[PDB]
Amino acid sequence: QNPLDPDEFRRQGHMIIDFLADYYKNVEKYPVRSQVEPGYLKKRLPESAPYNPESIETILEDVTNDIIPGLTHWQSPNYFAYFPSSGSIAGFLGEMLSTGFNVVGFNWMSSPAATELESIVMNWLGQMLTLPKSFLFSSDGGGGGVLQGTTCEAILCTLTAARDKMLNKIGRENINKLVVYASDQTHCALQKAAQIAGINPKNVRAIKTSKATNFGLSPNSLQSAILADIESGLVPLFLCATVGTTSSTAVDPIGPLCAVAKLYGIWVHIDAAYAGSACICPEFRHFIDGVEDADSFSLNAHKWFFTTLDCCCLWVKDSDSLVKALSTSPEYLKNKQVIDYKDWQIALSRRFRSMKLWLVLRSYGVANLRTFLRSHVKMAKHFQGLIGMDNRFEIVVPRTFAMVCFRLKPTAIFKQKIVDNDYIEDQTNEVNVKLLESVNASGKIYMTHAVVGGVYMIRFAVGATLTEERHVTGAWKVVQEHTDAILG
Amino acid sequence: QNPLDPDEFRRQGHMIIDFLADYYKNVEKYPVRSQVEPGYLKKRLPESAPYNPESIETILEDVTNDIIPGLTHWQSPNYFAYFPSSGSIAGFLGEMLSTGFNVVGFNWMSSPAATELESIVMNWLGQMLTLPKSFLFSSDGGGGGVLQGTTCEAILCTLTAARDKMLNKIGRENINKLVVYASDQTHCALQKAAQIAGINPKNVRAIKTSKATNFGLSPNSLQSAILADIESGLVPLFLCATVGTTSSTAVDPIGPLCAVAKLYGIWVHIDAAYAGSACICPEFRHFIDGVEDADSFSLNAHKWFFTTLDCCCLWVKDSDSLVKALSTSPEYLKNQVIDYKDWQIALSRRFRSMKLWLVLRSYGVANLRTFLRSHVKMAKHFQGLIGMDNRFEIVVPRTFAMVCFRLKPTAIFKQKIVDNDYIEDQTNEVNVKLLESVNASGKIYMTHAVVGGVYMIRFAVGATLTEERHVTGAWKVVQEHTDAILG
Ligand SMILES: Cc1ncc(COP(=O)(O)O)c(CN[C@@H](Cc2ccc(O)cc2)C(=O)O)c1O
Ligand SMILES: N[C@@H](Cc1ccc(O)cc1)C(=O)O
Repeated sequence: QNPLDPDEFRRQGHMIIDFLADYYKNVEKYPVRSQVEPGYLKKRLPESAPYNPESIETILEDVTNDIIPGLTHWQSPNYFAYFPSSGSIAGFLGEMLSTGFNVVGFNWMSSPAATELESIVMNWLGQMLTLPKSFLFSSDGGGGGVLQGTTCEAILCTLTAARDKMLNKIGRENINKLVVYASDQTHCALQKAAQIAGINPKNVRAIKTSKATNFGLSPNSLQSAILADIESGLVPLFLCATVGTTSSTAVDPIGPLCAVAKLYGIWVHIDAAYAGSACICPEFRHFIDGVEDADSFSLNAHKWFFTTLDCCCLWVKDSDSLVKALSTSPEYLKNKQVIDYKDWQIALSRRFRSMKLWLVLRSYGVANLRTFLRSHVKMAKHFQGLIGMDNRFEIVVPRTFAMVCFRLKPTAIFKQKIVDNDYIEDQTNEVNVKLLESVNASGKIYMTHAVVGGVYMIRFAVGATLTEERHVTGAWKVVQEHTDAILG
Repeated sequence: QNPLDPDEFRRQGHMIIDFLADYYKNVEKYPVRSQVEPGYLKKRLPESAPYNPESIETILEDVTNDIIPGLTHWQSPNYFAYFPSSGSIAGFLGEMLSTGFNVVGFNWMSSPAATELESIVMNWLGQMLTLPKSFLFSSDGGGGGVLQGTTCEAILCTLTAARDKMLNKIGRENINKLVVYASDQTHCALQKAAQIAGINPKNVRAIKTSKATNFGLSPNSLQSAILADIESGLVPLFLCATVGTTSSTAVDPIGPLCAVAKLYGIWVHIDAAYAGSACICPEFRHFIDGVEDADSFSLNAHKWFFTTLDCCCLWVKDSDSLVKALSTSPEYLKNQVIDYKDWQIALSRRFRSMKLWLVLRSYGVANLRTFLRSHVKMAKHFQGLIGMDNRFEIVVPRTFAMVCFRLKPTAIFKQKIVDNDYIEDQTNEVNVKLLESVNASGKIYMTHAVVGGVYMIRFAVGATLTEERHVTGAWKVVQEHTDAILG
């Protein structure tokens, strides 16, 4: 009858829960990387909507037969690609409570709980991160934090804030002279955000890094680029320093970076999308030292903090700049020192995201969360040791968190006393391409690659919530079998 | 043990299904608009995270005692504020499946099903809307559609596409001469997009509208604006025409607006966030006549299409512009298909096509039409109830399922004098009092609008749980509070 019948809700919801419990019980059974051909689904499904209803049972049969073959199982214990899609029972339950309530929190009045819980919970997490008080919500009133969907949106919001702060002082006609700084390892979330914000594409500086800094941004290189831009009559605006780059999880030195930036009034945003969460543990916190000298800081709680997709956390030292850049107060939504979160982000409508984070924190506790992260790190260390037992491979850059970067060495295919050169390195790159593709095609595990300084290398990024030690051991076994077979 | 243990997952998920089923069974009892004081919740929760774990039973108890009181119940059958937060069992189940797979679909490779099902379902819905083929996916590989979070994101995307397509021709130094046209009813989501995209604030025209066109944008006003801007040496760029404005669900006339725009190469985006869904019914398709002469089209399926929050559908005639303005080619995501990362803002995508797929499959075209028609019918009934009471008037015509009404000036002025500014101000104050009294009762919730100076009350009916009796009881509450204010 009604699409929100409570009893039908109970029934079908129980059905879907059983379905997902089965899926988690069975996921290790599928090939990690989808093995379908492009366009398979367009062929297997109808071309128009149904006129009459269809049973939920039918739709679930179709989910099993048609959808799942087309999934890359990010939550498989044998998923090691990109960065983890960190999920959890608590995260799922928080998402489902938010979707059940289905409220729209664009201002305080549309649901006081959404806004106030988000404030409380961001303070919680930021305190766990031991962020400086200048970034948290002061009860005596400055700083503050907000939940957004993605890192790209957080960078876009802080970039727009910086842009408007500067152009209000010097005049919009300088918009095409504004310069954004990052490293050549910096995630594309930055150049996309710069494009959308109207920064001229000639003024996004991907500063060159090298093995001498383990591909972190050199402060001397940043200062040279800044001085060149000043000499050309341009306007330095924004630096995006990164903790845990996508390629090799390199780590930028935030302290000296901000020290250079303050010399020129540059806004500094800290992209710690993946690695940020590890900083709740005392032994990892040093990676974000100097954050106190930066202007904004973000992490992706869905990459390594079990929330489920999606939940990016953005803390700012000067929330008024966010608000001023993004604010619009029409009359339909005006109908007191409250927070209107629509003025902190892109979207007007907002999802009750604080629920996921709240439920994760409460269900597991700081101790168990730290244990989870340390489990991932210990598994990565174990993988690196296994590699250390095979002189055919090397570690290309130091393991900073739970990602290991490795490759077959040149001496694994060139049995000669010849000095390295470009051709030898290219052929080594080729055999590593071949090895990774063979492994992925097996379907037993899934890893992605990255090129740093011309060296092509394989990333083992362990963090899937279901992963256990045996999956690490088995993954190494698979790499070794495919190595043996490729090298005869 | 494991934070994703399947047994514990099954147990706590069943518990949560039951908790939410009880919520829907009992939601009618809470005051619709939240009644808590600002700062209420901080007082009740700890100021730091817990070091030890906490039972899900305890968390659920805290949700009942601490969270729900701070909710404004968008899904109460007596909620008629803003526009509906339209949901359904099917949408909830689609979101469940999405979150349970928890896959990121920035690549096709990162989960072909996400990408392909999104394309298929956008075709389905565009076909139900009778969108021109120029807006849908060619089976042979022209146009196409993408799911997103909000209408603001859709407008930001199309505006970025138009901006970059223009500046690629004339040079980025002209960014400060690009003009964006809208009506003075146009949702602020457009002004925000213009600010973000670098459009100069002096160059967003909020063209004035009057009761003469029921506050729809007039082609002659738009053309005067565009000509004046051309005379100033500015560069007209982008028009946002709205079908179903927030304030009074006015309807800009897409046809002649596009005819004016095409004379100047202006990109036309059709914002149909709320009313767009209604066009899956034949009798409503006329509201988007001339969409074929436009450049992009969007609606919010979470407003009037039962998907759950959130889902905004955006179609375009030229996806190449979208991709060329939003494209990035990075080395970390490679080793002919759609890569939707180049169609929207973020790299990460939610498996959003599952919500829409489940809604369409679970209900059907016929039943969805009947749902929307029921909302429209309840709105007609509320309008007739108003008609039975000569203290009230209908300020503008009902286009969809929202009725805009007010206490007439003759309800508070016995005098037989010609209307003037003071009388209208006092009538506004009376209607303010009426709306705030109604809303503070907690029994129902409506929001206000101001069109051409006149302050009026919106009855926007479309919550999934609303029945005829809720409409009737809403009118009873309005009349009781009116008598209490007058006699
Ligand atoms: C014409 C138009 N465009 C856009 C929007 C909203 O754009 P976003 O996707 O960025 O949110 C609205 C509704 N605006 C109201 C009403 C509303 C009602 C229900 C919802 O689920 C969402 C919004 C509001 O957001 O305040 C609108 O009427
Ligand atoms: N953004 C990540 C992919 C990713 C996103 C979200 C996740 O939860 C996990 C991984 C990348 O570029 O590699």
